[PDB]
Amino acid sequence: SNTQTVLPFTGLNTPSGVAVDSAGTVYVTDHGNNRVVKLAAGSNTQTVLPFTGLNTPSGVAVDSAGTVYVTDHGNNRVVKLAAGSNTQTVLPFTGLNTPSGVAVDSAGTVYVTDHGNNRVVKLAAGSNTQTVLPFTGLNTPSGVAVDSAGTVYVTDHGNNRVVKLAAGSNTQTVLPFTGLNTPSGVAVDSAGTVYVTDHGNNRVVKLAAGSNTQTVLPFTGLNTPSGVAVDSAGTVYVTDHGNNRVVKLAA
Repeated sequence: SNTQTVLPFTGLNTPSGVAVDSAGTVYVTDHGNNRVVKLAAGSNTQTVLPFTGLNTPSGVAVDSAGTVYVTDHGNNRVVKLAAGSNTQTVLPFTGLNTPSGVAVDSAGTVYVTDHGNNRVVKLAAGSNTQTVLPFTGLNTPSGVAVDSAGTVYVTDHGNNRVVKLAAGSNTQTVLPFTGLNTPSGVAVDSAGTVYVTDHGNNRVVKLAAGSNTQTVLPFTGLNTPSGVAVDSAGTVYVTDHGNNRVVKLAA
């Protein structure tokens, strides 16, 4: 598609992260209003999730069980919300500073970009052990994503590059993007195609796996886009930070 649609969220203020579950429900961190809102496919009414005490929240992720994870960036913590019970719990990360992106893999392992510490950290389900991923040379990293093979992708926001670590691998590889300006969010679809919000260039770019040539998606009138997500149909969702809106573009 060459024609985006604006999702019927209301009253957003500088939205940051976006995620989408297997049912097409879209979750957005309403960063300027300290809340997380969700929108079911086809609905006009947004639902504010019962998160509590959020402070400039950044990233959001949703796993298979419907658990929602949010980086509480202003409180240097990551919180999650189990469906049904609606009890919020703080994940046992430690030593985070202005964390930004968050992602969850099929194993329930949670990855967070510890933006203030120039590192990426992961926490397995049920554990009190956090692992520092062996990325090197990170400068204010922003977004994080993980594909079905466990490969981790990070937007190295301060170095205008996107980096990835295969599962069990020790050395990162830099993706062949070009002309990136303060990249923000990253997403990866089921075929390994990587989508990056080129935040400083008001555009979203994508890169097929094993391709050396990027493509600019035909979004319209973005201003400093931040978060990006992709669903199983290839629909791309983008938080338009500067315009207080969320837009989507069918494949």
